[PDB]
Amino acid sequence: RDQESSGFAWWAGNARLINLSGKLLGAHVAHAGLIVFWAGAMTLFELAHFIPEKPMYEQGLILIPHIATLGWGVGPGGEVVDTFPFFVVGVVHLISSAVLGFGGVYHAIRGPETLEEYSSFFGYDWKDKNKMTTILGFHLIVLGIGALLLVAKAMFFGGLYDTWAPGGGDVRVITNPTLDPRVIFGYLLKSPFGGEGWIVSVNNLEDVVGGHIWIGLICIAGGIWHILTTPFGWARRAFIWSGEAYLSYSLGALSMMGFIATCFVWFNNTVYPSEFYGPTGPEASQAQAMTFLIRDQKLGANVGSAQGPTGLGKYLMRSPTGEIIFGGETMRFWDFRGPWLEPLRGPNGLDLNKIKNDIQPWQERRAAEYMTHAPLGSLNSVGGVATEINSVNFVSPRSWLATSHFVLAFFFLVGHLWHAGRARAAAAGFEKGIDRESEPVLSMPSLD
Amino acid sequence: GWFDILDDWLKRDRFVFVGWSGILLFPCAYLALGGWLTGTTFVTSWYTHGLASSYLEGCNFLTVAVSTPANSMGHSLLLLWGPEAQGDFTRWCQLGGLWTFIALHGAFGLIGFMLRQFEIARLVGVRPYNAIAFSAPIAVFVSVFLIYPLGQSSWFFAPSFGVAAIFRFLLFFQGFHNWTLNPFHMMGVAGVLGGALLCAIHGATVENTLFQDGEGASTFRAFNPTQAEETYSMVTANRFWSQIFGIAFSNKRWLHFFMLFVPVTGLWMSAIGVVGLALNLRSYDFISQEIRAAEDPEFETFYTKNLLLNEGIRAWMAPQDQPHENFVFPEEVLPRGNAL
Amino acid sequence: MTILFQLALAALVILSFVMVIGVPVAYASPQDWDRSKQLIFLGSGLWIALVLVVGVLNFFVV
Amino acid sequence: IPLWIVATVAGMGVIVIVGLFFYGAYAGLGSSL
Amino acid sequence: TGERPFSDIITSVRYWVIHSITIPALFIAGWLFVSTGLAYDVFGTPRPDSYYAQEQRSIPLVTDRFEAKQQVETFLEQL
Amino acid sequence: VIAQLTMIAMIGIAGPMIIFLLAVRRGNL
Amino acid sequence: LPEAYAIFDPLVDVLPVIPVLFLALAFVWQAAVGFR
Amino acid sequence: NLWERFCNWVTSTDNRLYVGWFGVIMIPTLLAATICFVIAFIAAPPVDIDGIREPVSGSLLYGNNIITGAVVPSSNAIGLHFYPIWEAASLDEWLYNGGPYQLIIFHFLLGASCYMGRQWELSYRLGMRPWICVAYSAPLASAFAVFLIYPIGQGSFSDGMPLGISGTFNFMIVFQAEHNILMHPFHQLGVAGVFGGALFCAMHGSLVTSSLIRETTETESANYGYKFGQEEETYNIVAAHGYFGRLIFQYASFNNSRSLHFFLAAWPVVGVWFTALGISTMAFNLNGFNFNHSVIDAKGNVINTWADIINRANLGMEVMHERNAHNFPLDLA
Amino acid sequence: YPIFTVRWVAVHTLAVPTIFFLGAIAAMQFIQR
Ligand code: CLA
Ligand code: CLA
Ligand code: CLA
Ligand code: CLA
Ligand code: CLA
Ligand SMILES: CCCCCCCCCCCCCCCC(=O)OC[C@H](COP(=O)(O)OC[C@@H](O)CO)OC(=O)CCCCCCCCCCCCCCC
Ligand SMILES: CC1=C(/C=C/C(C)=C/C=C/C(C)=C/C=C/C=C(C)/C=C/C=C(C)/C=C/C2=C(C)CCCC2(C)C)C(C)(C)CCC1
Ligand SMILES: CC1=C(/C=C/C(C)=C/C=C/C(C)=C/C=C/C=C(C)/C=C/C=C(C)/C=C/C2=C(C)CCCC2(C)C)C(C)(C)CCC1
Ligand SMILES: CC1=C(/C=C/C(C)=C/C=C/C(C)=C/C=C/C=C(C)/C=C/C=C(C)/C=C/C2=C(C)CCCC2(C)C)C(C)(C)CCC1
Ligand code: OEX
Ligand SMILES: [Cl-]
Ligand SMILES: [Cl-]
Ligand SMILES: [Fe+3]
Repeated sequence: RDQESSGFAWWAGNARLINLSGKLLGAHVAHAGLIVFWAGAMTLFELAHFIPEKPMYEQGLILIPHIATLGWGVGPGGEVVDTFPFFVVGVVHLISSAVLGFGGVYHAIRGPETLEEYSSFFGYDWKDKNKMTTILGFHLIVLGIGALLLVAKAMFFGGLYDTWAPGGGDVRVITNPTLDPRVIFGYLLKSPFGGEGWIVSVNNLEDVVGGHIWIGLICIAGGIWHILTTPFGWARRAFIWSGEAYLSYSLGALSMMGFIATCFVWFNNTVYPSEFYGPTGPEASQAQAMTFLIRDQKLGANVGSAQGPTGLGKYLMRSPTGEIIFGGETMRFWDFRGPWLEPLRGPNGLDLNKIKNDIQPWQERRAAEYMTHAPLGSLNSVGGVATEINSVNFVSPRSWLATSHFVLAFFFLVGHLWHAGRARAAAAGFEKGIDRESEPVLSMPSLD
Repeated sequence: GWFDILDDWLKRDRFVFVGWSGILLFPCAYLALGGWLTGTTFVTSWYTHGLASSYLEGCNFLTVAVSTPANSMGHSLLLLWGPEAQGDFTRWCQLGGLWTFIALHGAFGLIGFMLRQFEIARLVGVRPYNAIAFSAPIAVFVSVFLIYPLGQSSWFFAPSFGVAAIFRFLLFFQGFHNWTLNPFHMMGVAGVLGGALLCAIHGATVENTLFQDGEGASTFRAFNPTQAEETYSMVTANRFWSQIFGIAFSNKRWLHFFMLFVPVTGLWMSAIGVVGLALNLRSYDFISQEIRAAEDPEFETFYTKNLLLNEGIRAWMAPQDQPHENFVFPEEVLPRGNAL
Repeated sequence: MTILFQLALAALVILSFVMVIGVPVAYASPQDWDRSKQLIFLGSGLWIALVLVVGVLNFFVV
Repeated sequence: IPLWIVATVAGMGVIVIVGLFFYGAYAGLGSSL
Repeated sequence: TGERPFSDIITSVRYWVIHSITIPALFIAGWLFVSTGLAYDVFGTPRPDSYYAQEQRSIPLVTDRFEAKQQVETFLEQL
Repeated sequence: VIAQLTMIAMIGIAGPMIIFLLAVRRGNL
Repeated sequence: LPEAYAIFDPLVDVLPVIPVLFLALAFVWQAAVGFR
Repeated sequence: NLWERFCNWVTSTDNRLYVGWFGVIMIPTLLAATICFVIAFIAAPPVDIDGIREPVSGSLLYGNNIITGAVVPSSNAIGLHFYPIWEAASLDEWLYNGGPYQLIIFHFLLGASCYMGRQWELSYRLGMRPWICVAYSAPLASAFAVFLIYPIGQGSFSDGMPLGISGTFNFMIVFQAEHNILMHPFHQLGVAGVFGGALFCAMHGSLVTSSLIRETTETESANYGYKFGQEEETYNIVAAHGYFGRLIFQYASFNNSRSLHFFLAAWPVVGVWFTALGISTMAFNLNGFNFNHSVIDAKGNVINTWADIINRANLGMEVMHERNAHNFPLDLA
Repeated sequence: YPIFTVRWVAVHTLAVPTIFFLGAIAAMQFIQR
């Protein structure tokens, strides 16, 4: 537990737990406790500062909108009807953190230093390819079950919040989840660029629930697979099989997932309902063009023939493929889809006749609301652009969530690079420096 | 002799070396630093700039500043006993006397520090390159805080000692001088960024070419300050960059000299640029493009787009940035794009 | 009802503060502790009870 | 007196005086209110 | 070296016997320096009610060099 | 209102107190 | 929060900061053993 | 077989320039980007970057020099849409809508990403430690921020940094107006990174130069006092430590060379990391501090600070940038 | 061992005014306009 014996300094002291399964178990369980702790403590915090009639995205909340999306404590339009489910989630997560915190400490500073001669089932070796895939299998099944919990919630227990629900957003039970692999895996084969958007562009709960059904069965089957099998030859020669190497593989995964989450909460308004998280970037911008189209048309303006300074339509123009879109700088956001705008959308895009006659006041309210709540804010939470004066205390939750998980994702990519590079060097035997006396370069022919 | 007796005590081997330079350095440096801390905490800028600039007024670490004197003061030394303050400490702080107090004691302070580098180097027995390399920060301070306002109308348009005040100094040079377009600042940027590059690429190379002189994973314990052998492989480091980048250092002495040359030269080049700007002798325009643009209203480059930005900065910031000019711009004369 | 609810809830907080400090001290404790897995088992089983008690008495006060 | 106690106490004292300043940014002067 | 180690001093009782009074007193001294309003008058820093006159919109800007002290005093009398 | 400050007091000191107790007891630190 | 749990309102506003204290606690313990 | 012979040459440590499997991707993508960049910088017709039918000239043949020249970003009408050559009805259309820009930055970012991985590879082929690529991740992250991440958050590759000297400046000025990046701690950390980096560069350079052991004469360069591949150090680190240790104080100086050089690597990489994240987080409009009208007197009058002067400058940039692109009072995209 | 040195003066010249200023700035956080 010092540097002379372990070979690691205090700033790398957790690297001494590599070959100590017992204490390492206590470390992970204790860290897990910290996770469930925050998930509960913050929930109670958010609920304590929560104001029912005031919008969620105006109160700096990130956890309550997650619970609300699952259909708990909300009704039509995303209005809060009962704050009690928020309280239960916060309390249960919190109490559980004491349980994980109890065994986390026990397994760490008094549980067996190694599990290998307490138990052959719990005890492991990093280089035991069979043991690792087995543990991988177990946890794969656990993840598969968790995905089915979401399915069970959406199909059997109340359902989820459907922002695309007819008559307005409401909690809806998913009865027909999409099982079609042409749709589910169709998302996975979509382009990550504009107009497509990969898996981020999922716009209905049917594809979400049906999607988690697939990934549920896949992880379970995969779990059973890795439990019953052992790594093939081509896999044994490709990877590095060590504790640090496995960590780096997971660091790269979480880094990728971090970047994906960043794009989800910033672009997607289905699994991240605008009634809870606030309008997206593209959404708010389209709402401004919407807001002033309505205002000007009331004054007697013909928004279909209104030419702008550049020659392009002031309110309405065409996308590169010909779709009728909102004019101005928001031409870049013509791939935005929202339940408040789709009623005005025809086969060729925005229908001018629907615009002239069918626009409803609730659409006008929502447009002005989302325009004035665009995800633009300073670090000290001053709403609007940088040149705006102090008055509105607002930064959209989407901004907090997108920024935070990009910082984390990037650093975990660095983590991947750091821990994978060292895993290669360590397994090869030169992570502690070049042997002065077998310097590989000196045995190589000169470059010139 | 009293001189040799005093000399003995001045260069005594204590915790903080004093030296003959210390007689100049330590008081001047203390009054420079202490003056700034005193000003950003209590002293205002309401009579010179019409601004709040202290913690007492409600400013934070970023917005506090020891602001420059009023433009009416000219290039006055603004001494406490001078014809302006007339011995009144309170009026002295109100007239911006702290700025010339910090700039001047700070100037002689930098002199004293560089002299310290010369003095210690002689005593230790090493070469005075560290002193020579310090001539660039001096060239920067002198050209910007002294020469530049000396070229202009007063001390007013010099940098005010503050975080946000410095940011204001940056934006001013863009809108009025087009300081980015100046090839001397460009060379300065290449010196700073190039220095940071060298700093990072040398430290990472050394750490990743180290010899194994121990068995601990923490390789910091495997070095000794009195050893003779090299701690890292130059040969391996050379072959790496020769294959990766094409070229590579093969001489440790030229390498470290190059790490001196690059950032020192860069700051010296940017100092030359500011000296020009002192006389409003800027690299503001390209005549060949202005002639073209004026004749052809469909010709647009990023150069012309930036000028529109500068004109915007000037017309919108000047009435408050230069309150002594009493600028009054009606909304109708303000340069604005559509909608915004 | 409230008489028992808040008591069991205030004691749950107090007990926890003792457990938060007591448990890691008892573990890292060289001698002196046949003494203390009794009190570890004491507070633990008593902690679970209070959680259920407050959890049950919650529906009678709100 | 153990050094780790001195460093911790001083460390907590540093956090307090700083937390007061961030507190001060939302109240009184410099609060924009 | 020659001087006593910092780690020896700051971990000694004799040090904290002294600095349990000196450090808080100087902290109090600074506190009183502002709370008594002495800070304002020493450095001539405007109080929250000392920036503009009740119906004034103009900055009290120093327009002259050699009559600067008199100009500020004129501003101070008016305000 | 400063019940505020009382919570962070006991909670904040709860950590170091364990370290102090394990030190005077010369526990397995 | 429910009115029955309005007691622990000051306690709730403190709980989220507790995990950060664990990061700081690691340095205390390390300083206590002198960074072995 | 001739497959492993191919694998041997690819991973050969005896090539003048190491290829590697990362280099298999790096070489064609960098050559594609370079060739296209050089051609576009010289002869490419004006580009409607803001998608408002207002073409901007960037190439040399169309009235530019080295300073004003740029490869102009793709149209705003395109946005984040993937726009290759085969997605245009003609090359004439492709050039008009800022085609080249996308081809360059995409092949570049991929080539640059493989460049980083390539650095690990050769280090692994030479028995080196592999964290050189980590130091390169900092300027790489900066490249991804201004070419990819910021266009994603803003929703248009037209808002990506132009491939040009003046275009870069335009990117910087507009950025400050809409984000107040100067008042952002991550850019301030970045400035501290490059200022400190330059300082430590000049510092370490001057201290080693001063400690060079006399092996040469008055009439020859000191550099010849070091022969490539020698086993003993060329300078006196003890003498250097005793100089700098008296310049400030003893314990503010490094006696460990390995610990010294790590600091030389750590400081700028970390600093550049944050300013990279700064651009990346301000891509989602988490802007720098807004202290506008933060100081108020007893009556209610606004007492301006230097932040208010900065704000006045940002207003000038805001109302002038893209003077014909905005139709509505708020700048959201 | 010497109690009073040049190092001693060098410390208190920064130390003493620092705590004074820190007390002053702390008091500034309770200023109302
Ligand atoms: C997520 C954070 C985390 C976790 C879970 C761990 C966990 C662990 N570290 Mg690591 N460590 C961390 C962060 C963490 N560390 C950080 C940030 C640093 C940098 C300063 C270090 C530096 C470090 C070093 C240098 C070493 C470890 C070691 C260890 C292991 C033994 C610790 C020990 O014996 O302490 C003994 C300490 C005590 C007995 C004091 C009390 C500790 C307990 C846990 C306090 C619990 C408080 C909590 C409120 C209790 C609630 C109880 C109940 C109500 C639930 C352990 C598995 C050691 C190791 O690898 O040993 C083989 C080792 O040498 N760590
Ligand atoms: C990551 C989880 C994990 C793992 C792999 C282990 C593994 C081990 N623990 Mg540890 N332990 C854990 C968590 C874990 N523990 C936690 C969280 C606590 C706090 C309650 C404890 C408290 C604890 C004690 C007090 C002891 C051990 C001991 C042991 C050993 C024997 C376990 C045994 O016989 O279980 C047998 C268990 C079963 C046959 C069934 C268990 C069913 C569980 C409780 C629920 C299953 C449902 C589901 C998975 C719950 C998910 C909850 C949540 C994550 C969603 C072994 C080394 C013993 C030891 O090392 O003795 C020397 C010992 O005395 N553990
Ligand atoms: C947490 C998830 C997880 C993890 C860590 C592993 C880990 C492992 N699996 Mg298992 N597996 C999993 C889930 C997982 N599996 C599940 C759920 C299933 C059920 C479908 C399987 C089915 C499965 C099979 C059938 C096999 C493995 C095998 C392996 C081993 C080699 C993997 C490999 O070489 O990948 C790297 C993969 C490649 C180099 C192939 C090319 C991959 C391309 C380049 C991916 C491109 C992705 C693209 C960029 C982004 C995605 C979008 C779209 C294109 C899909 C390794 C022990 C192998 C083994 O040895 O088993 C004994 C094997 O044959 N797994
Ligand atoms: C050695 C340190 C040092 C130095 C170089 C300076 C330098 C300066 N100080 Mg600073 N100052 C210092 C220490 C120092 N100060 C200290 C320790 C304090 C705290 C008490 C102050 C307090 C202070 C204040 C309050 C002010 C300055 C100011 C100044 C500036 C104007 C000084 C001036 O005009 O002096 C003029 C006088 C001299 C230079 C002395 C010359 C004496 C000559 C050589 C005698 C010659 C005798 C002759 C040979 C006899 C012949 C006899 C016979 C044969 C006929 C200048 C930049 C002013 C300023 O910056 O205003 C904006 C200002 O107001 N200083
Ligand atoms: C990529 C971005 C970039 C980069 C790398 C640079 C780089 C540079 N710029 Mg440029 N600049 C940029 C963008 C950039 N600029 C842009 C976009 C603009 C807008 C037009 C400007 C506007 C601008 C201006 C207005 C100025 C520069 C200047 C500089 C130089 C500053 C050198 C320095 O460190 O001075 C730092 C100062 C010194 C080295 C002087 C000595 C400082 C002493 C040693 C400090 C002592 C501290 C003390 C001991 C302790 C204090 C403690 C206290 C703080 C608590 C350098 C060449 C300056 C220049 O050209 O100077 C000649 C200058 O005035 N730039
Ligand atoms: C670990 C904590 C977070 C670290 C972030 C990244 C820091 C290191 C990045 C180096 C990149 C440069 C290129 C490679 C440079 C390189 O190759 O370094 C080489 C150097 C040599 O260490 P060793 O190889 O001996 O150790 C590696 C392992 O075997 C552990 O011993 O590595 C380190 O010292 C890492 C130290 C990490 C632990 C201390 C980190 C301190 C971080 C300070 C954070 C400040 C936060 C506030 C900022 C405002
Ligand atoms: C290993 C280690 C570590 C770590 C540790 C940890 C991380 C631990 C954790 C722990 C934990 C994680 C714990 C937890 C706990 C929890 C708890 C204890 C909870 C409680 C709860 C409660 C008490 C509740 C209450 C209530 C109710 C019932 C209702 C509502 C309201 C109220 C709030 C009142 C460190 C680094 C330090 C160092 C050494 C090593
Ligand atoms: C002007 C003048 C003068 C001078 C005076 C002086 C010299 C003063 C000084 C004063 C001083 C000398 C002051 C000081 C102060 C200090 C301070 C005020 C500090 C602060 C600090 C802080 C605030 C910190 C922060 C931080 C950091 C940086 C790190 C960690 C983190 C934290 C955030 C904590 C005389 C009389 C000669 C003459 C007349 C004129
Ligand atoms: C849930 C809950 C609970 C629990 C809680 C807990 C679990 C807590 C924890 C707490 C903790 C766990 C705390 C800790 C703390 C710690 C600290 C506060 C630390 C600090 C540190 C420092 C300040 C440091 C400093 C230093 C040193 C010494 C070394 C390095 C340098 C420096 C100077 C930085 C109770 C029972 C109340 C009941 C209610 C509910
Ligand atoms: O495009 Mn390029 O710069 Ca981004 O903010 Mn909106 O959009 Mn346009 O204006 Mn400002
Ligand atoms: Cl522009
Ligand atoms: Cl617009
Ligand atoms: Fe070196």
